[PDB]
Amino acid sequence: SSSRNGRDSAAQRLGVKRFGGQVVKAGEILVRQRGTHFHPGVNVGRGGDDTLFALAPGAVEFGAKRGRKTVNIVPVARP
Amino acid sequence: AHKPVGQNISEVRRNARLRRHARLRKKVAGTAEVPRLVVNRSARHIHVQLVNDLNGTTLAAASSIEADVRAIDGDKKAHSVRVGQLIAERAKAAGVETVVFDRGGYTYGGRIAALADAAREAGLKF
Amino acid sequence: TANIPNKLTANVRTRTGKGASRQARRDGKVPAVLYGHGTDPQHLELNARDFAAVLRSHGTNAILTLDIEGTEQLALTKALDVHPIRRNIQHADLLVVQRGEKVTVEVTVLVEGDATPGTLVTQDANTIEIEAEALSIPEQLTVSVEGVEAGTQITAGQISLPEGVNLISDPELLVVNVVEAPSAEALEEEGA
Amino acid sequence: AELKITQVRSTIGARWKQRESLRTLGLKKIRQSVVREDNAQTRGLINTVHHLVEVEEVG
Amino acid sequence: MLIPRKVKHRKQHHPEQRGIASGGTSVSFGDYGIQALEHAYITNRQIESARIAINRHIKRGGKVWINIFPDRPLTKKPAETRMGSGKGSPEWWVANVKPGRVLFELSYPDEKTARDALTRAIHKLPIKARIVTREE
Amino acid sequence: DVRPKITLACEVCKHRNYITKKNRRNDPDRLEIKKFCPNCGTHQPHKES
RNA sequence: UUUCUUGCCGGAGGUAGAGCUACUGGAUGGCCGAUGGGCCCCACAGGGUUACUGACGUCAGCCAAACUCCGAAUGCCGGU
RNA sequence: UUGCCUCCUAAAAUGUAACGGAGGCGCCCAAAGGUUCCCUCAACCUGGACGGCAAUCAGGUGUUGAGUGUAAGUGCACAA
RNA sequence: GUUACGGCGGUCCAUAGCGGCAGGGAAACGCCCGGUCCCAUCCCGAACCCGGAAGCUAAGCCUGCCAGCGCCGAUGAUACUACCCAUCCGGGUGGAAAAGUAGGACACCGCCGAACAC
Ligand SMILES: [Mg+2]
Ligand SMILES: [Mg+2]
Ligand SMILES: [Mg+2]
Ligand SMILES: [Mg+2]
Ligand SMILES: [Mg+2]
Ligand SMILES: [Mg+2]
Ligand SMILES: [Mg+2]
Ligand SMILES: [Mg+2]
Ligand SMILES: [Mg+2]
Ligand SMILES: [Mg+2]
Ligand SMILES: [Mg+2]
Ligand SMILES: [Mg+2]
Ligand SMILES: [Mg+2]
Ligand SMILES: [Mg+2]
Ligand SMILES: [Mg+2]
Ligand SMILES: [Mg+2]
Ligand SMILES: [Mg+2]
Ligand SMILES: [Zn+2]
Repeated sequence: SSSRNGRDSAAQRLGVKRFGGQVVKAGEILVRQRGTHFHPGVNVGRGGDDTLFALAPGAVEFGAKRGRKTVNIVPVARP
Repeated sequence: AHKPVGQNISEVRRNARLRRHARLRKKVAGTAEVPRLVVNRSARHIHVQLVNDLNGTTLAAASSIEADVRAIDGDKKAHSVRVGQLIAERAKAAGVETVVFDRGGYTYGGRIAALADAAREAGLKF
Repeated sequence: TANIPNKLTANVRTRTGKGASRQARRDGKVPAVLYGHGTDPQHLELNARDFAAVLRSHGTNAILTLDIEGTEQLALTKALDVHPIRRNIQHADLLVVQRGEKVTVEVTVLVEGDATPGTLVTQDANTIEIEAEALSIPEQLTVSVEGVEAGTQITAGQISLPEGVNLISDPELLVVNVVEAPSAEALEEEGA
Repeated sequence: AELKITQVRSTIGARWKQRESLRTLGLKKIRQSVVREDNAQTRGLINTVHHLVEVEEVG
Repeated sequence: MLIPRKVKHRKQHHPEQRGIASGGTSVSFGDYGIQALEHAYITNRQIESARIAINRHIKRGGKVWINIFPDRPLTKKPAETRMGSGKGSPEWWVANVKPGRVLFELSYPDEKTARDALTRAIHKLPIKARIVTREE
Repeated sequence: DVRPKITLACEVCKHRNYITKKNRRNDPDRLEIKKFCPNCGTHQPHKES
C-alpha cells in the first residue's frame, strides 16, 4: 500500500524579528506575519504582505490599543 | 405603561455619525504642528475646535453660540461663514497656519463646506 | 438547632510553598488558609488527626474555634482539597465567621426509607445550596422516600428546612428521581 | 560576608553553563578553593554548580 | 460495542498515559463505583465485557453508568508487513484511563450484591481498581 | 490561450510599452486604456497590438 | 572582550497543565418536549390519549496532535 | 512519490526527519484593480396573495457563529 | 469657582458592558416643523442636505440608586516545570498556573466650550 500524504511547503521564517527595547533604523523589518496578528502603531508601517517595518529610528515598543496588539517606535534621546 | 419598541431616529443618527466619524479618524490625526479642525453641526448651531491629538488638548475654538454670530442676519450658512473666519483668526493668533480638516462625520457640503471655505479664505492652509 | 464549635490548635506557618507544605504533611500537619470579610489572610497548620476527626464527626461544613497564638477565632470549613488517590486532606480553606452571620453552604442530602417494592431510587443531586446562620448549619438534610411510587420526582423545594434555613438553589432541581425498577431487558439495552 | 567555595566534583559530563560558571568563579581543578563576596551574582553562580562545589561561609 | 458515530481525525497519536486524573474522580450518578489505580487504554470490548458482568450479577433492579467512552482510535498495520508505507488503519477504540478516574457506577439497594458485581467487572479490566462510595 | 499575453502600444508613437493579460472571451475587443508612455513623456491612449 | 557565565531590567510566544455556557468536533445519565408513529372520536378537519421515537433547551459528570475563554517553567532576542 | 502553497507532527523565537497525519496549486478578475463616499451580516421570533423549512416585503432580537474568487492557516465587524 | 450641561480625547479599552427602578431641560444636545434654494433616494426629503422654531422631555443624551446576567479577581493549595539528588518509585532548591474561593465593580483621567457665580 502507499500514503497519499508526504507533502509540505517551505518554512517561511515568520515571527518577531526585533523585540522590545531593540534599537532599529528606519526601514528595518520588525515582524513578519500573515495577517494583522500585530497592528502598525506610531512610526510603524504595514507592508503589502503585512510585514511591519519602522518608519523612523528608535526603540521597538509593544503595546495594546483597544485590544489590538501594536508595535511602536519610540524616539531615542540623542547622545 | 408605555414602552418604546425600537430605536428612535435620533439614536440611530447619533451612533451612525459617531461610526463614520471614527472611520474618518483612521487617517485624519492632529498635531501641534498641524492640528485637527473638528466640526460639530447641530440643527441650530455649528461648533469648531482645533485639537492636538498627541496631547488631547484644544488650541482654539469657535461656535455659533457666540453673541457676535447670533447677531448675524443671514441664514445658517451665513453663521457658518462667520464661525469659519473666527476660527482662522484665533488659530493664527495661536501660531497655526496649516491644519487638516475633520468634517466630523457629516457630508462635506452645505454649512460644513461654507465654514471650511471661509476658513481657507481667511488664510488657513488646507 | 445550634452547633457548638470544635476546638483545634493552630500555629502560624513559618514558611510557605510546596516544599514547606510537603514537609508539614509528612510530619502529620495539614496546611490551611484563614480568610475573612476582614480581608486578613492567615497561614496556618492544623493537626491532621484532629482536623480529620472533626470532619468525620460533624461533616464537611464544621464550625471550628481556632486557637492561634492564644487568640480564639471562629471559622467555618469553606473548602477541602482531597487527593484523588490517597484520600488525604492536602489543604483547607477556612472562612472567618461571627455569630449570627448568614453563610451560603452546600449540605448533604441523605435519602431514607423503603421505596415501594418495584422501585429504584436514583439520587441526582448529592448536595443543595443553603443560606443559614453560622451556628445553625444542619450537618445533613434527610428526605424520605417511604411510600412514593414510580414517576415521582422529589425536588429541592420539597425538602424540609429547619427554621432560619433558606433555599438558595432554585426549587426546580431534582434531588430524587423514583423510577420503576429496570427489567433484565432494559439492563441489556442500557450502555450497549 | 565571604564564601569559600571548593570544587568537589569533576567537570566531566557537566553541561556548558555549569563548566563556564566554574570558570567564572575562578575554579579550575578539584579541591581548588576561591573566596568570593556573598552577593546575588555569586549566589546565582553557586546555584548553577551547587552539586559540583562545597560552600562554606566566612564571617 | 461503544463506538463514536464520527471522528474528525481517524488516525491519531496514541493518548498519553501520564498524570493523575484531574476530572471524573468522584461517584456522581450511582452509589458505588470502580476507581482506576493504574494507566491503561480500556477498549470497547473490555467495557462491554465488564458491563455485562455487572448486569448478570444484579440480574435486574439496578442502573449501571459507564463514565468512560472509547473514542480514541488505535491503528494496526496489516499482518506480516514490513515497516513503512504509511500508518495502519484504525482497529481498536479505547478510552485513556488515568489513576483516580471513576470508570463504572452502580446503584443497587443491597450493598453486598453491589460490591460483588463491581468485583466481577474489575476482573475484566486490564488494570488494578478499587470500589469507592459517594461518602467521604 | 484563454488568457493570452497582449502587448499595449502607444497610439501616438506606437512604441510597445506594456505587456499584460486579458480573458479574450470576456473582452473580445482590443483593450484600450490610458498608460504613461516614456517616449512621449505623458499619459497616452494605448491599444492592444 | 565585541564571545561566554551570573544577577537584574525590556520583549514576543501557545508547549506542559488546564478549561470548554469561550469556539470546532466527540460524548454519559437525568429533566423538558418539537418531531414523526400507534389509537380513540372517526371524514382527510379540529382535536383527546399511548410500555414507541426523540429535535431544541436545561441540570450534573467528561474528552481532543491538526479544539482554545486561558496558560506556565525552560529556551530565545535585546539592554545593563 | 519527485516542483510550489497551507495546517499538524515541531517539544510556547527561528529551524527540524520518516514510503508520518490532512488538503490544495500549474489559475482566475478589465474588475474581483485604484480612489472617494456610504452601509452591516448569519441565525432566530412575529405578521403578510400565490409562497411551502427556505424566494420578495414589514417589525423585532441579534457583536459576529455570515461573508471574504479559489486549500489551509493567520487575519478582517475599525472592516480586509 | 461651582454645576442632573454640550464637545474632543485617553485607558495594555467591560472594574467602564447588558439589564432593572426613579428622575433632568437655564444655554447647549435632541426629537421636532417644512422642501422655495446647494444637495439627495439602485423607489421614498425615511436617510443625506437645506430653510425654520409651533410642540415635547416620550425616546437619544444626561444624573442618582440596585450585584440580577455578564466582566475583573487574590491569598493559600495543587497541576506542570528548570536544575540537582535518587539502581525501578520518589525526593530537594527555584519558578508557578487553569479552575474555584474571599472579594471588587453600576468606571476613572485630560483639554476646550456653554450657563450661572465672583
Ligand atoms: Mg508551513
Ligand atoms: Mg496589497
Ligand atoms: Mg500582491
Ligand atoms: Mg556524570
Ligand atoms: Mg478536565
Ligand atoms: Mg466586462
Ligand atoms: Mg506573554
Ligand atoms: Mg494536554
Ligand atoms: Mg492544546
Ligand atoms: Mg516554532
Ligand atoms: Mg521550542
Ligand atoms: Mg535532519
Ligand atoms: Mg432650554
Ligand atoms: Mg422630514
Ligand atoms: Mg423620561
Ligand atoms: Mg497564586
Ligand atoms: Mg482564575
Ligand atoms: Zn508614445
